[PDB]
Amino acid sequence: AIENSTSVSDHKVLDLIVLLLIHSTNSKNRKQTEKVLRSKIRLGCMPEQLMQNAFQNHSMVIKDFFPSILSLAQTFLHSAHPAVVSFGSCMYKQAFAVFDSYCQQEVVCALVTHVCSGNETELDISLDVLTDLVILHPSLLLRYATFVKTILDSMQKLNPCQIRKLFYILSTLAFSQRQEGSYIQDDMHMVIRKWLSSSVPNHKQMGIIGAVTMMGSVALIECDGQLSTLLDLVGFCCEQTPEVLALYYDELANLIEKQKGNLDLQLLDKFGKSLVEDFPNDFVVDLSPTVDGSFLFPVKSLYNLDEDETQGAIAINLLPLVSQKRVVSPICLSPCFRLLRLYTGEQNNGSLEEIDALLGCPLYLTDLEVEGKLDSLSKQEREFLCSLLFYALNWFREVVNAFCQQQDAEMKGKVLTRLQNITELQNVLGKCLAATPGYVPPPATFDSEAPAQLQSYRPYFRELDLEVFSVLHCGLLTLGPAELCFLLDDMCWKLEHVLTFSHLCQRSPKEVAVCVVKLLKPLCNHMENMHNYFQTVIPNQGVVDESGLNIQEYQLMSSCYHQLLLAFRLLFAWSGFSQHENSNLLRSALQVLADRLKPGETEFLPLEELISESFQYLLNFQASIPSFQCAFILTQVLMAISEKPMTGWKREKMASLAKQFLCQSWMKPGGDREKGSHFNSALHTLLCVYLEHTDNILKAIEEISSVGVPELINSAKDGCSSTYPTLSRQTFPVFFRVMMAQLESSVKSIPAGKPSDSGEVQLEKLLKWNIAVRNFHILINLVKVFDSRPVLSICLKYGRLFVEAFLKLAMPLLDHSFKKHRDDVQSLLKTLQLSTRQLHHMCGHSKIHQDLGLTNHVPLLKKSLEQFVYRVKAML
Amino acid sequence: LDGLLDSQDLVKKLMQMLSVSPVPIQHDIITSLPEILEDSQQNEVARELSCLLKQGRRLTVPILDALSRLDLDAELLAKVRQSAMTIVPSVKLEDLPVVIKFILHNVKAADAVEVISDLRKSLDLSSTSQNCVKLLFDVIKLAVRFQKDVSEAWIKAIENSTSVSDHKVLDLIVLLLIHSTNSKNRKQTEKVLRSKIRLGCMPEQLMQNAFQNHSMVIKDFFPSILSLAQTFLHSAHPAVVSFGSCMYKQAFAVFDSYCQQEVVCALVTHVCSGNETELDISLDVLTDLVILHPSLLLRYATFVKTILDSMQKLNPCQIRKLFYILSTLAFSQRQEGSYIQ
Repeated sequence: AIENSTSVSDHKVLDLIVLLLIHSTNSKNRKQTEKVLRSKIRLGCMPEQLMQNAFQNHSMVIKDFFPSILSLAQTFLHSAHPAVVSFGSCMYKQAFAVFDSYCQQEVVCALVTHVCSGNETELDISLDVLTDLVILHPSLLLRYATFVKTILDSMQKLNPCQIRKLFYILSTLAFSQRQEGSYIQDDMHMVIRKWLSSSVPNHKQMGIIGAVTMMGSVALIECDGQLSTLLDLVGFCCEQTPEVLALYYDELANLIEKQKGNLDLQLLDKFGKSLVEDFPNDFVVDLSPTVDGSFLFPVKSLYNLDEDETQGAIAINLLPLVSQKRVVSPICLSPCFRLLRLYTGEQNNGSLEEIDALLGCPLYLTDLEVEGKLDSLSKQEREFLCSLLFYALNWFREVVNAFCQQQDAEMKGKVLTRLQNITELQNVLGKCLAATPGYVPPPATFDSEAPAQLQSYRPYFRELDLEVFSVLHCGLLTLGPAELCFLLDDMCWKLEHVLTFSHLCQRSPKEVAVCVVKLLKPLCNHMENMHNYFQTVIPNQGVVDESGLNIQEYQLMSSCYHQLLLAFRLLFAWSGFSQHENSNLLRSALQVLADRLKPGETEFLPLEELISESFQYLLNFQASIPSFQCAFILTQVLMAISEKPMTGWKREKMASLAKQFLCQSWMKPGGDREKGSHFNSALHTLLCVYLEHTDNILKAIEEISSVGVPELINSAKDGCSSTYPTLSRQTFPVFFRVMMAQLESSVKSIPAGKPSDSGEVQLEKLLKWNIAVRNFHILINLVKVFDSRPVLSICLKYGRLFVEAFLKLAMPLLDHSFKKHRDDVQSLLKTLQLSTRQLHHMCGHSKIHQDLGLTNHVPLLKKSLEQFVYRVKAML
Repeated sequence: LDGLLDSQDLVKKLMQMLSVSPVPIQHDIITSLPEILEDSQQNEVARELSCLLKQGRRLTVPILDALSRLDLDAELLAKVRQSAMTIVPSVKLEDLPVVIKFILHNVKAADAVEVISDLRKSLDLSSTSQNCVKLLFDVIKLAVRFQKDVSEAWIKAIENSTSVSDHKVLDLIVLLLIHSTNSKNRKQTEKVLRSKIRLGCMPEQLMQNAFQNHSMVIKDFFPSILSLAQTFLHSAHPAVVSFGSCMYKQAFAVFDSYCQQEVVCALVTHVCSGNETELDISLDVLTDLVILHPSLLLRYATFVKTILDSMQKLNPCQIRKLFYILSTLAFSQRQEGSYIQ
């Protein structure tokens, strides 16, 4: 009787207390207790604010509920369905807060054992101990002296990006305890000195991550002396040749990026001035860069000095270090440029004329020709010559694009010109990489991050996620189709991991949302309105019909709109905004309502901004002519904006979903564009059209069936979602057959006993469902004579489900046998009985290629239905 | 990365030369003194001290020294641990957890069912058990509970024991520890515990020692395993029911007031719903009233009074024991008791 409450569930803390009580005491009740509690967490009504009311108002009453229900539930509530995991995390985060010392030690050890074994949980754990370190800092180091230290002895288990959070933990405890803390972690990362030396193929990586992390905790003496000695080994591994110098560079860059307002100039200047100033004198001290010198393997001795020309000197200009090259780009290049651009932004502070301090790289960009980086014409392998030189080129230019993004209206254009030249360089580079047999994997898929290949050419893609780069370049035209393509692809491939890559995941997903959906809503909506204009023109449809002059511009202007709508989904379609802290949901929604639809509804109350913005979005949808690979997202976005289908306008949404399934951008102008993208797109849009269609799925599914009748004759009309000559592989069928078995299982309260004709109108509904089952099963054999590869295997599960639903509903055949009106109960129960039998005899001869064994195994299952029909015929 | 190549060898030679004055001073320094060469990191002192290890003071050195070890000196780490397994009866409670931690980290992720087996077999030389020894080995096994792979290893290697099981107080505690901590590893924990109760070798005298002389270590495992097993050990096979009765007939005796109130309520709910259990419960509260009489009426003022309101359920001969309970608490308290009943 705690489940059937919906008015007190948000105010009955005294329901949570009792639920923990019953779980703590009653042993056999506990598995049902967890179930009712979980199902009350989902479907709202049980927020983490109720749990704070329990912990922080009734602590002494709930203190008895602990290592039984409380810790065990909280561990057991880290499974899935992330409405409940922000509850399970609040249980650990408040049990540490209000309880006593044994309970604090036990929650700490619960988190630690939880991170020392676990696959998806370790994220929630590491963010949890992170919240514990940032929130209750002196109260955690007591419960840490061997407990949080432990997981370092299992860092090899899993920490791709969790290692930076883990050493954030250990460092924050080290710096918040002058009496004991700092020596502990300095000993940890010092034992990592032998690790830094050679203790594995790894453990030097982890060495410098830990070293810079403990080294930035000193940035906000005896600690200075302990620091410098364990820094000299970092310098030595840096002085050792490889990329382990570049990782030291990258780590110092990440430290400046993460803590910006703190970390005064003198401390970091003492840290790096010998690492910054190693760039503009790695090779560029010359005078006339038009000469080649040797520029070893000189393919670009004949064409040096690529196009920037916005400088007053040319010494080597990024060429000569790139000559011999074989660099991991700490050599006056990308990982070193990331520290140059950040020490230039912290030292010579203000960062405004400090971008103007480095008005080129070191006040130089490049010159006025095409090429200008030399690593071929002696490297006889066609791949490792330019496909490792142009990777460094693109990483260079997009470090320059991710670096200089301030409001310098002379540098803003050049940065847009830099993104443009990066697009053309990326095109030539991708052409060279494709023409390369294999690829230069090393500085594409192994360097530039560990120190569209997309994985390791990491800084070559607006850091592959850099949220401030899209702020400028997408807020710029608030200028280029293929530039909008690349910047939007970065936006989407970052919003995937972040909001549902070690420099985006250095911000919490709410902060990535606040900087993406909030502070970049209008810059994206304006380009979406411009694309809506270019679709009511012939820029998206001209190269199919009329404007056959830029064929390869329509594709890019389509992919831009597609990535824009996937951005519109992934910003809204995820938990990254739509949880109980929903003020940001309003700040994100009001900008969509007032985007072009009457900006006077700013202070409009909740559930009206959603209903307003949905009208403008659905008004846009009628021109979504991108060949509807994005219309499968133009429904997935709008469905994700509104809460559930309960809106009256959602009926027009579903009625427009049928218009889309009839259209798919008006019969999907490609003849092969339906193959593999649409093989999931149509199969998910059909689930929307059949999840709601004028509230009558039975008339709807029958309309699709009698539409599939026309799918045989001449193979295409009345719905292009399944109008391919091979029936679009009958994926509309596989969805329609999952729909009928759902409709039959749905009609269970329709047969309400056998009281009256109200209980007898359900017989007509089960009869119409059997009529639709017969119509589908009749075309099942007719289309199976065309083809039955997976269609047969789908029809087997369909027959197994529909007959099981008929057995579930046979209670209204035998109980409603006198309500079947025995003077007319022959044809009444005869319809379903003869239909199921004729279909089951039609259900045999396909799935039988098992050495003549399954020719009647389907009839062997059908004998159960025939026996039930015999019992019902004797019953009626 | 300075290669002081002969500055570990002459150092160790002169350190094994003079006397016992700077023994620990020259000893502890050799971790960062042999740290010059990456090849001499895990291989130079891999045998230069693996045989010189005769006392306890050299233990921290090889732990940090075997830095790479090619996953083979870790076998030699368990081997030098087997060498120190004899020093475990020779160190004499000086570096007990300081030694056992070296062995317990040595088999980290691989098969360790023989590692824990050799550990408990060496524990026959140290822990019936010594006075500090319970918390001593607990300061290693509790702190090794985290890895979640030597938990199940010690479970699957606690069954194959038949020589130490009667003196396995320090292997009684581990079953309660694994059950209280490891959630999915709890149903197998009850199974191995039950099957060790049956077939002898686990008497109520073991639980009595593990509750009386060694209690602050097990008092942490009360709110789960101990009460949640004793309620679940009242099912059948009455070799184990005289064990589950000792579990919460001794929990009332040594634990703190919350545990006493919770055992009394466990018995009271147990007799307020139960078919054959109610006999064991009623004799159990009977034992509590005859044994700890003034310590039960405090935990009784509404708790033992309750079952009068369900006497209609079942008490053919239990009603006489029930009113024996209530009458004994009545007559054992002149201040409040007699008025109550």
